Amino acid sequence: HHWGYGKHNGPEHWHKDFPIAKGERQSPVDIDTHTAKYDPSLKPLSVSYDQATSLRILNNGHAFNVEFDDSQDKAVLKGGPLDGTYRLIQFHFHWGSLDGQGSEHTVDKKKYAAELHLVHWNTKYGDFGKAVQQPDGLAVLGIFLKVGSAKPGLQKVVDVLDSIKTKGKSADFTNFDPRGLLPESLDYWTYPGSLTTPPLLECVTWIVLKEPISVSSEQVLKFRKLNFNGEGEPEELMVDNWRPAQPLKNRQIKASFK
Ligand SMILES: [Zn+2]
Repeated sequence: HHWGYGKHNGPEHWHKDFPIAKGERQSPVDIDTHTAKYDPSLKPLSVSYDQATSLRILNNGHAFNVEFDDSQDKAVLKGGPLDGTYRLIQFHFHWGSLDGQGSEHTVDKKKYAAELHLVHWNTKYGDFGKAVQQPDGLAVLGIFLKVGSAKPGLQKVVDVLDSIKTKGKSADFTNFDPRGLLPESLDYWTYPGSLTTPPLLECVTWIVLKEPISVSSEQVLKFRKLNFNGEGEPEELMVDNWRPAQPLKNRQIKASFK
């Protein structure tokens, strides 16, 4: 049946429906900090999120997405390794059943409890659907979560999750400010990669921040109460919705910092 994260439809099966799964620039990857190359020509990231307009939160059956109005340049990413302007369309998380796993990227094989993806699309292609067909169509900002102190800016998200427990449920979610999810430093690693869920298209410039944010055990536990299934179907807890690291092959990871 349809792809997911279970024993019979999980990531090791995806290649049968999506051959790209075995492509040359698949994500995630392990970040080896000692062979990443410092690139002095990388510019600082420019995050302009002050005009962001969140609309809705949705359980799509494999994560929950917070969606933004992307019909104007209100929340944009630029700079770093990017050419041009990338509009924020949604963010989502990947997380584990235990605090020792959950991130998709790893750093010297270390796994984090969760990983936040802020997904942006290159405005020169007009809409998200065109952008995913281009090698420079998407920019995804990846932020690691470790378990520690609570993150106050995350609690608005945590409190609404009971309203979208099952697949297909959505809820109005206005006036959410993503600036509250960013770490203090914007130092990053970057490499060319793919979406980490089907259709696994190789259209992403990955920008992975060095500094994790901390969240409390109580906040991550509420992620684990969501459901893969629809209402009225047997209950399958939404945990371990992460793809394992893929071969780096002919790629260089660059770092903005030494
Ligand atoms: Zn993701």
